[PDB]
Amino acid sequence: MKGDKKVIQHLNKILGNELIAINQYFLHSRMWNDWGLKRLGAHEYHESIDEMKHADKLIERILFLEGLPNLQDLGKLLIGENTQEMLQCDLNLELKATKDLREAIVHCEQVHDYVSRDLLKDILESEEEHIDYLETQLGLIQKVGLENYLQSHMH
Amino acid sequence: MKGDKKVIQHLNKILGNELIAINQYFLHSRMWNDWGLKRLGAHEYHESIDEMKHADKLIERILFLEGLPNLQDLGKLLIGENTQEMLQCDLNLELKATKDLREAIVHCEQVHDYVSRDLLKDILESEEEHIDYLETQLGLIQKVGLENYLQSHMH
Amino acid sequence: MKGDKKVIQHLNKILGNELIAINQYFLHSRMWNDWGLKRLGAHEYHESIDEMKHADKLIERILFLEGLPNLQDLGKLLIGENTQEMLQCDLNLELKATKDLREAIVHCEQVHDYVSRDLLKDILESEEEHIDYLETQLGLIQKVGLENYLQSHMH
Amino acid sequence: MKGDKKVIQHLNKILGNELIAINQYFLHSRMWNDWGLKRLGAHEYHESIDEMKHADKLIERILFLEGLPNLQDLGKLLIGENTQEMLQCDLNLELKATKDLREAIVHCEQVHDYVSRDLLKDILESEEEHIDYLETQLGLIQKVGLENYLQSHMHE
Amino acid sequence: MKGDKKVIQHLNKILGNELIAINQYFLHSRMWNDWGLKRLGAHEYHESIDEMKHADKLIERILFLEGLPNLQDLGKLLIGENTQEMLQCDLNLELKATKDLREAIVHCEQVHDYVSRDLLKDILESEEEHIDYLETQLGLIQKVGLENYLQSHMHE
Amino acid sequence: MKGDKKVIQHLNKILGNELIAINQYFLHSRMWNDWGLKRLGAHEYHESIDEMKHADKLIERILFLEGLPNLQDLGKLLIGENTQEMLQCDLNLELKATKDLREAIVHCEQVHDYVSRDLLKDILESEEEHIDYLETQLGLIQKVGLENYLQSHMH
Amino acid sequence: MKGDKKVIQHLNKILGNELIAINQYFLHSRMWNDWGLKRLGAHEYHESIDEMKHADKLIERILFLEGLPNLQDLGKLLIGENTQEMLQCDLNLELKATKDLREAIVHCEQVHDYVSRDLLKDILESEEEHIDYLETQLGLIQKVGLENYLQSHMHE
Ligand SMILES: O=C1NC(=O)c2c(NCc3cccc(O)c3)cccc21
Ligand SMILES: [K+]
Ligand SMILES: [K+]
Repeated sequence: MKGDKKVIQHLNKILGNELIAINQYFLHSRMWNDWGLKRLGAHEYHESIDEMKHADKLIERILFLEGLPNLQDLGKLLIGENTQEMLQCDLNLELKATKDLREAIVHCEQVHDYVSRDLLKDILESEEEHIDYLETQLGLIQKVGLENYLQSHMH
Repeated sequence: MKGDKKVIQHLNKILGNELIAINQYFLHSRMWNDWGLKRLGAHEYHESIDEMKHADKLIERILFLEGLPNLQDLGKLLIGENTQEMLQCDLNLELKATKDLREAIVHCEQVHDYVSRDLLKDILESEEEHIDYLETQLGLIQKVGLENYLQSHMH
Repeated sequence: MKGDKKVIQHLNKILGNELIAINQYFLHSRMWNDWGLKRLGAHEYHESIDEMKHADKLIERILFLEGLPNLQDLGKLLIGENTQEMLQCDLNLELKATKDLREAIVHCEQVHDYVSRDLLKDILESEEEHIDYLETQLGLIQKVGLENYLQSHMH
Repeated sequence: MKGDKKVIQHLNKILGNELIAINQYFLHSRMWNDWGLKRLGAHEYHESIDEMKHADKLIERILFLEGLPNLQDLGKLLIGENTQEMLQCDLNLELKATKDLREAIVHCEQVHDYVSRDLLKDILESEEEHIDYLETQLGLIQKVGLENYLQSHMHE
Repeated sequence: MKGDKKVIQHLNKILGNELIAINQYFLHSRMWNDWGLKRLGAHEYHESIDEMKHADKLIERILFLEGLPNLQDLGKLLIGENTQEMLQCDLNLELKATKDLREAIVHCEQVHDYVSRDLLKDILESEEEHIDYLETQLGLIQKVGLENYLQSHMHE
Repeated sequence: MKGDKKVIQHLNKILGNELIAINQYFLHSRMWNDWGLKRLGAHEYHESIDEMKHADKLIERILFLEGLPNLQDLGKLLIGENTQEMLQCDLNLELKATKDLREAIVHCEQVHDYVSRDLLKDILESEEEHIDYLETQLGLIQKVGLENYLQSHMH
Repeated sequence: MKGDKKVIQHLNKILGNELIAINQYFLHSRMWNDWGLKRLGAHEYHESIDEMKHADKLIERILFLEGLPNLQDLGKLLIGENTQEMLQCDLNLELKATKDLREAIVHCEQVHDYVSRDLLKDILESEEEHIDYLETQLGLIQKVGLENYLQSHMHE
């Protein structure tokens, strides 16, 4: 079904953000596992898988709309060197992702692509839940101390 | 069955205290959840539900006694800004609640409303168990230290 | 995540409406139970619980957006003195609630808070279902007569 | 297998009646549900589904006989505005439906289309059962009073 | 709860489209079954049932909004006479249906009927999924050839 | 119970038709199996068994009516030499069979043998279902092509 | 445990090949699904997941050896426009992948990193199974014809 060209551009931009996040979260996950922080590693793995699910839906929507999904261009991964930096890198990425999602929703609404808007709203809800998680973890580090925070994520 | 007017007044006073506690505990619960202190959030949620159960029994008793349950007047919520303060606000509210319960029981006994006395005694038992819990949490903050106390209430 | 100040104001207004409804429906429920109209009492209890669930989600959203949920200011309960009046009082409350929900949604859309919009839309769907129920009951009182209507809600 | 042209016309006429009944009963059902008369709404929903089943068999038969099932021409829905009227509208429709079924059976017998006759007889049995239900409901309104009758149909 | 008059008109227009689709898909289904293409017949039957579900929700919404659901006016059925034509007729109908859904959503948003908007959005998602299916089937006829495509739809 | 002589003659004629069909379908079934077209062989076997069931009921009815069932006179089998011819031969046989069934029913109705009429009507319904199947298969040969049609009946 | 720097370079090169394959196979899967060729889509999805598992093991090994896994540099995806081209693009990628795996194993053996060699051997066994599958599919297109090949991959 022939889609709006600018909608497809917006969907590919969001897909590009999700592809960064997949790799960034997967690497952070395996770094935490290598350090013995297996609870952080598992949670970050599941964040990576969630982003994959969003990417899948975007790819499927772009193909339905007769566009070409762009899996070739990969933007800059924000990789931290320690736990606090890795969480902050994830948060910085998510805040850019939600800005782009809002701009895409505006355009979908203007051209009456209400199904694409709904898909993007569902993705936005997931990303705001991730922001909540990340803000909460950074706050916990300040409240319980870094050593305790890391201890709680060993097992 | 026509109840004693001053009994009904006392029952409405206790109901008023329970309505404050329902809202105070519910908000404290959701603050703790928002901060990632989910064990505190869950326990405080169940404290809110317990107060709802007491309020239900008071409302039923007042209606049986042909009085009007007052759910309109909401007194001052004591909301803390950190875990230590939230627990102490709950304790301050519970100590006022038990004072009012004792005065209500005195009057029930004087006018031979032994069933209302028994209901208030059961509520007083629950409130003293809550005081025990709160005093114990504040003691644990001292004995294990704040960072450990908060850490223990993350999961 | 810092929310829009007016969005948070609107969410607190909707929360205030839900807090009125919780208490109004809970009292109406216990009045109906006291009168032996147990089917009305049970259904109205479940309406109270449904409003509690909405209030919970609003409180959680407000806190995530770094606002202060207002559980202190309780507006006017609309309490009836007989079944038709109680049903009409619930309906009057719901009609005010849905007007406020629509105004809140308009503002969320304007400032691109699409997740808050979605939460409010879900609440609005529940409130219109409650309006449907209430209008239906008032219609049934006319169709089957008040005595039969009450009879059908004894058990 | 090429059927008799007039048999196919009769089958399409009965199909036409069933298509009216499907919509009329479905709308009546949802009206009753909207008023809180859920027992009437559920029963009328099942009457709509039963008509759908008859329509299905007529469509299948017409196609087997190499005719064209007519789902385009929808006749007049008899929509009532209160319970007694809605039941009476259903009854009025069914009485027309059974007259048409009888005339179609006559013609099937004359041209020896005994399988089409048997299908129409089965549908006629269902429609007479519906007439029994409807006459009974109208009678009950008279016997128990309208308010009680509606009361008894609030809950499933 | 009295709805906006133009919202109710839009809802009745979408209902009208769904009523066409119910009959068109049901007839196509039984045509395919009669030809021995039972997999197409079953899938098209389920498309007819899906449209019935949407019609039901629109009828319920219109009644809640104190309007009159229009089940009397049935527009033009697009009946094909071979598999490719039947799929194309379904697609042509769906494309008209989604245009009307979009215009109705616009108006619901303007008058703040956000619940009606959400219902129409859900229906639009289902109809775009149907367009996906239909475009895919037409594409497969081109890729695998018509004879193979039909062969693959003989058996369930 | 003494039956009408012409009714019994008609029932024996229909029985004769069924006996032809039993053998014709059984042979066609085993030809298709020998050629590796097992789905056609199985379906045609079940057509043979269905005709056996009809023959059984006719024999039982004839005997009840105190006639002599004729299993001796076997009419001409219509055996094809390839799949399309075999299907067409079955259809030609079925078209003769249904003509004879209609004539038999006319006579049963005239002499008020309504039970024999009902048995013949049931047999006629089965035979028209078989006609539907056969016409459909011949149509499928045209729609999917002979090679594909045969391929679909291998397994 | 400090690994050999050239081993880590080789592991990152193989990881880079796996990252290309994950995306190429995922896109090819979703293209085949969009075309209704669901059996090809499903199989290609599972090929993508298999490459993800290999990438995970490589990342884990690189981190254990105190290297930095490179998930940033993504080489050229080879995307086909039709089924035959997509299969050949996958095959071309796999042949490059196995050449790089063999060179990595040579170097692991030279510096006595026998555990890294064993990991790469396991990945190579999987990649040669993928090559077997791809060569077989291309051969089946020649043996049964493209239309039949595609037909056989419509349904899972
Ligand atoms: O909080 C409240 N508890 C009540 O009972 C109440 C009200 N009662 C109205 C009423 C009066 C007399 C008999 C009745 O059956 C009901 C009105 C506003 C607020 C409240
Ligand atoms: K009664
Ligand atoms: K083939």
